[PDB]
Amino acid sequence: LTYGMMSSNVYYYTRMMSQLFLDTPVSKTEKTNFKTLSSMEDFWKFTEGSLLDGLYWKMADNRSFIFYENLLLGVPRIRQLRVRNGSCSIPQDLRDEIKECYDVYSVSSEDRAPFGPRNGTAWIYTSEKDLNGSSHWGIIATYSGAGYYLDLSRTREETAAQVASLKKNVWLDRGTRATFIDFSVYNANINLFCVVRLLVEFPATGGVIPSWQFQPLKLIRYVTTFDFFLAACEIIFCFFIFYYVVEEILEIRIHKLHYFRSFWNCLDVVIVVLSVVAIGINIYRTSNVEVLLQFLEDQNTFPNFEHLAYWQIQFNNIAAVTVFFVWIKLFKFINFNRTMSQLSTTMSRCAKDLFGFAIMFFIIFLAYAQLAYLVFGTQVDDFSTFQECIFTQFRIILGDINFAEIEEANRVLGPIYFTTFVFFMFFILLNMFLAIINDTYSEVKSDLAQQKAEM
Amino acid sequence: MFFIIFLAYAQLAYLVFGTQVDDFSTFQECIFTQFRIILGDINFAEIEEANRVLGPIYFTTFVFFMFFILLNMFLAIINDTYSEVKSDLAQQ
Amino acid sequence: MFFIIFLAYAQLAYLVFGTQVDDFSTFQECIFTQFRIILGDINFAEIEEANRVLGPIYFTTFVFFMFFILLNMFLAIINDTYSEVKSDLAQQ
Amino acid sequence: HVRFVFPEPTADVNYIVMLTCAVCLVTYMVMAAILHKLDQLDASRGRRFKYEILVKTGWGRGSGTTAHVGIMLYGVDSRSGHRHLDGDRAFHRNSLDIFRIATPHSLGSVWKIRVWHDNKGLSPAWFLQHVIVRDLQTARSAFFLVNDWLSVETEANGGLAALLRFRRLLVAELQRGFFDKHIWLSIWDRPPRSRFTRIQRATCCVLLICLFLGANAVWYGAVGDSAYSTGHVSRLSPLSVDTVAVGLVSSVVVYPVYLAILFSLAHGLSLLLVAVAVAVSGWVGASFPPGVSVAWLLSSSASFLASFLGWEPLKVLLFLAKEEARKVKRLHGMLRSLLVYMLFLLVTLLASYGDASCHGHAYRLQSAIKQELHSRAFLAITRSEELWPWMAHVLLPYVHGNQSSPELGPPRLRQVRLQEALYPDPPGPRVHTCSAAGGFSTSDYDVGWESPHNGSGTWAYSAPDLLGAWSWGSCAVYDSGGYVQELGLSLEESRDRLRFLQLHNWLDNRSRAVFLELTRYSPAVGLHAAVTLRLEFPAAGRALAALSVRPFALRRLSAGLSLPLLTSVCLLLFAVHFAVAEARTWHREGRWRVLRLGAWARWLLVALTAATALVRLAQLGAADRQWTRFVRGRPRRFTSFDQVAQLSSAARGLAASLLFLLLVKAAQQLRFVRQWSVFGKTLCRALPELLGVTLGLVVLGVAYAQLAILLVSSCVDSLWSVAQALLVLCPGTGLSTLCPAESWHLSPLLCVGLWALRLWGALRLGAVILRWRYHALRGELYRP
Ligand SMILES: CCCCCCCC/C=C/CCCCCCCC(=O)O[C@H](COC(=O)CCCCCCCCCCCCCCC)COP(=O)(O)OC[C@@H](O)CO
Ligand SMILES: *[C@@H]1O[C@H](CO)[C@@H](O)[C@H](O)[C@H]1NC(C)=O
Ligand SMILES: *[C@@H]1O[C@H](CO)[C@@H](O)[C@H](O)[C@H]1NC(C)=O
Repeated sequence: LTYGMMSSNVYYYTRMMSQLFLDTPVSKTEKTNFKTLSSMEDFWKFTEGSLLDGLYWKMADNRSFIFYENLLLGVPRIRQLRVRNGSCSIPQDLRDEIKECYDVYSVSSEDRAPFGPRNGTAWIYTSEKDLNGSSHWGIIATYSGAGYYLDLSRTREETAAQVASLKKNVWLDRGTRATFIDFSVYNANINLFCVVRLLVEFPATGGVIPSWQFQPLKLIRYVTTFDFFLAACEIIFCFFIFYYVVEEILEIRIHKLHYFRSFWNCLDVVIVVLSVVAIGINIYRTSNVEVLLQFLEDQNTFPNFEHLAYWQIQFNNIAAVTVFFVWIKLFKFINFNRTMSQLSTTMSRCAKDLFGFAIMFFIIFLAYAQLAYLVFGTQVDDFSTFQECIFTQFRIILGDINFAEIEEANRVLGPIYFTTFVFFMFFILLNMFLAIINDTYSEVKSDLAQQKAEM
Repeated sequence: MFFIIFLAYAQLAYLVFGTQVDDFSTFQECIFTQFRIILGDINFAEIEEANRVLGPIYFTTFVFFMFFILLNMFLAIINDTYSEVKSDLAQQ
Repeated sequence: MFFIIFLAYAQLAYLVFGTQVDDFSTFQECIFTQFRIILGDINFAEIEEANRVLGPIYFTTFVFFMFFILLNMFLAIINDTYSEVKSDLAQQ
Repeated sequence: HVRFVFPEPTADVNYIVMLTCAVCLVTYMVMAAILHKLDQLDASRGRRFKYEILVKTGWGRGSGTTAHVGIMLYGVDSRSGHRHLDGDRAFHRNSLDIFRIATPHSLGSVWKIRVWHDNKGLSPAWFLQHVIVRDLQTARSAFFLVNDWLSVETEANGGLAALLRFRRLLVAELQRGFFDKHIWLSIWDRPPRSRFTRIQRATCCVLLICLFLGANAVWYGAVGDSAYSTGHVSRLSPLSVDTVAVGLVSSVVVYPVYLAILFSLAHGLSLLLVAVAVAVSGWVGASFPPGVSVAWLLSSSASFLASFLGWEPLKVLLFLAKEEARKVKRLHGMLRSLLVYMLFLLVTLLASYGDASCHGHAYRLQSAIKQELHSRAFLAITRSEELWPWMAHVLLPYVHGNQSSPELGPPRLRQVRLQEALYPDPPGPRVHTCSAAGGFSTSDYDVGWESPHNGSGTWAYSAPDLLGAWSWGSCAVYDSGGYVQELGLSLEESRDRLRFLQLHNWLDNRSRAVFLELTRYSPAVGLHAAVTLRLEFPAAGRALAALSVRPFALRRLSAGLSLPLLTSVCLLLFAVHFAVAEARTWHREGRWRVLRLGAWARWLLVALTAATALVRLAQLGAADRQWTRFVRGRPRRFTSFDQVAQLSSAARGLAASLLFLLLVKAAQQLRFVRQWSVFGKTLCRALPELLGVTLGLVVLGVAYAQLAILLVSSCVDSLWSVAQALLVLCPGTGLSTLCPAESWHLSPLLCVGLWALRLWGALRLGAVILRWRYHALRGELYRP
């Protein structure tokens, strides 16, 4: 099943799409691309620019084949999320030289009023329910599914005219907070849709933060014989899961009411729970293909495929975790000679001590992480968030770090932090684990050999 | 056991990052990237931006269980065997 | 013993990658490149391109047998010598 | 017309309530373990005062029976209970048992005692003098027997038979149930042979604390449809009628549910109830402005104090023994130390992580300021004539180019002359940082240069300010003095002033420094940012650029009772307490004890706490002074803010260091588990060998660093063959830039030496020691 779902090289599909849209410079004279956007004028140059070049390919109003294989489904859609003027309080002694400040993005401080030349949907607020949208959880914050949206055209000239009209009557002012661009392609050669979403965040403090998402999906599954084979395998997997559930329930109900001091029964229930969640997600997702049917009967409208991509990502994560745990479960059966039994005995005997020391090790690790976050968290770009500090220290263990950046943030306490971290991490904490493991292995082997040879 | 765990991690990384990173685009590529991670010559920016959750988890868990639990077991086995051999030969 | 095994790998690398990679062009380049690999300075791009099979095999086997077995044998000797010296001093 | 209103907040989160609740739950987690240990100590077992005087009276005839006796006697922080003992005689008729047990009856020399036997049948006519005790270790009793006779099993009263009055019956209970029913101060005063389990009491106490917090949070976040419960009359400052009036009401209304569980299933019910209480408190905590969280904390503290002193005091109106006593005393000491440490940790966490929302915004603000000011372009200038074009093309459009985050104050340029015009080295090879430094000029100069006609020069010295200076340049330390140029207010006049300065040789002659720096405000996140741009000029044609953007939050001392003020005063009190304790110990328990570790860590902690509190207070005062100076008038006055940012950074660093020390000490105290005490022991048992190994490693690293820089200095373009491959450089700059020209600072040497020590496996030698030690300690706790 995992080989079937992880199909042949679809890496090149998303690679070509990304390199077409992300790595292309915004203009023949500029050197900036989407990945390195700097300001709002750069965004405007990209919109009427590399985006239009990569979207419409020339070959009554013929359709667009992006690589002469990828078919552009419907039209792309652009959307904007902005806050309102007056959602922001300033000190009364400063209300003489400054008049306008805009709060950070929040559902309570959103703007829901017409602005500019109020003619169409680009200057009128449309609710999330009316847009069939949902949250996104971007980088700065989690954005709603509503805003001011515009549906582009099928040809390049009309889309360029629409973008020029949007730019002339200023559409991205200081009140804007997020911008989304969405579209999809088919690529009929293989059977694999692709959904593209580009997001640009305008934080209150200033700047531009870009992000992208290219996701391949399969919604017409049953086409070839391998598809029927995969369906049969999925049904067999469902039968296996049902059998495991029945066995687990029967073998916990008849006796063994404790059932949890084994670690080979908790793993089974974890695997069962994850697999049942995956089955439920797949069942709920595969039946919601009504958007495809709605689009196929009218191919001049934006197709909504974001929910399917989100659920596909969730299903992929769940399946990966489930297969990892199923592979881990193999340790229960590798006991077939005196050599492999004593290693398992050593691991099981040293697990308690390893956990006991790992508690202290993680406490010290988090002390280092919090100190680094509080000291370097505003200047280094690698300690800006707590989890980023944890990952940075884990990379420091590997030696994948730049010492130049940490010392120039603080001449003192900079070298001290790195020096003490490396010393106390490689000279003390790394050796106690070895001491414990070696002592446990030595005692296990010694007692086993002495009781076996004196019997 | 070490290679069982290694292959489990490689399969997890192939399923998670198999379409975006290009260092996990193939199973053998996943194995080679995992061997290179020990050498500490990876990026971690592309793999963190490919999956904000379950991406860093994989990296941190792999590093912890690879430098703290697995190398020390090899060295403990070697130490114990060497000590036993030396004692046996000295007694001989 | 370690130098014997090191020379075996150096000769294998020279005979395999000695005409495309430019890091194994001469024998001393092979030796220095392997020493640099021990200190974590691998490239792995030219090695992969020059030989898709027997290229990754060399790298993986070298890393495994160098960072898990061979370099873990000096420490066993040092540990046993320390234990014997401490025991002798305590007894005397 | 009150009902209830749903807060319905944004996605923001308030960390004060969450931190307080987490602390209050983890402290109970530790309480449960400690109290369970003490209970199992006193579960089955344990169910000077005694001297060598005649404690038996065998002259009586038929004056005894098989029963038990007891003696109730209280005193100054001393009490007792009952007694039960027997031997072979089984309490025969008129048995004279001159013996005493190791009872906890450590009473004083007071004339208050009540001795009562057990009425084994009818009323006994026994006439025994007393259990006489005169002096054994401390002489806690008096050698006098009253031989008073009471009724059947009646408590015969005496000093060191029909008295039934409130002056004796109820006043006797003023010391009996005084501290047993006072549930707060009763976890270490539980009389034995009772069904309390010492875990129900702690569960009820945490129930009370959690419900106090929840009620106060609900009142401050939901019931606010009367006086906006914010700003109008409920000011953050203590009004004495809004902070305590809510705590007392919350305690009164929460007693009815607390009294419902008193003396099974109560444990789970209390667990789920405190879970829902903390959940609702966290949910309502989001709608909390920063000025009302301090009020909520004060209300909670006042409610706890009132419950501890207001209602519970009136609630009552409705061989092997020495080691056991030492162990229980140690447990009590550990318990009170745990409480004090938990309070200290909560105070430190509030001081450091009080404002965690601004920490994420400050980084983005400073990054945006750097990227919008063309930091790379400014940092790459080397000639003293491109500064004016850079200002013309970058800085001026940034100040008068109306956009987000207004400047809030005009910029300024400050120069030092040095009066010692330097002869520059010919261009080409670099010079070692800077050289040929003299003195700083102070005289005045008119338009152009030195030319006084009538009075003082047009370009006055503008003497340095008392507070706020010392930028700490690349190779010099400056102040806040120097000739200043206002740069103008409007864009048009700024151009004219810049041209006037360029044409009149304002900088070309000496050119020591420029000091371009104004300010910047961001009201969306409420953060200020001090921007400093400096051009340090070692010699003519040699330029060193420095850019520093420091974001901070302007918290003023005049704002009232801010959270930093409360944390600072609490830290000062804690530091005073610790200093007094350590000084008392150092003065009483001997002298000259500084020879060993343990008398240094406490002093370090005291110094760190005092430094944190004083730095925070100084930052508040400096911010208030600067704001008061700036507000009085802003036509063109500069009123820099660099000192406030530096003080804020120092305070944050000190708080982080204190929290680090507290977390390390918390990790240390994990040894109290039976099987987890070995680890730290080995770490403190292998210290000399580790110190010897690290001395050897220091010598080896110094040797390598000497070897590794005497041949990288030979950079040119080809170092060697062996030295190029078998060489280690610490992480960063994988392809070496070589040629350490005037950049072989101390830090890179330590970096490269320490990293080279690891790669070669020199640090793994530590295992060789540690393993052996771990093999010895673990064998000394199995057999013996
Ligand atoms: C010239 C006179 C004195 C010169 C002195 C200069 C020596 C320069 C520093 C040496 C280190 C100190 C002794 C360390 C040896 C004891 C400890 C030890 O060897 O560690 C093991 C092997 O490591 C290693 O690389 C081992 C590298 C070689 C070091 C072993 C000693 C070789 C000595 C052969 C002849 C000596 C007698 C003749 C001298 C007259 C495991 O490591 P680790 O898991 O952490 O892997 C991390 C991975 O990144 C590095 O491979
Ligand atoms: C923004 O709102 C303020 C009042 O808060 C008003 O003075 C200003 O004119 C508004 N800006 C506009 C109209 O763009
Ligand atoms: C949302 O979906 C409905 C179909 O259920 C469709 O009629 C409507 O046009 C969609 N919304 C937009 C903005 O197109």
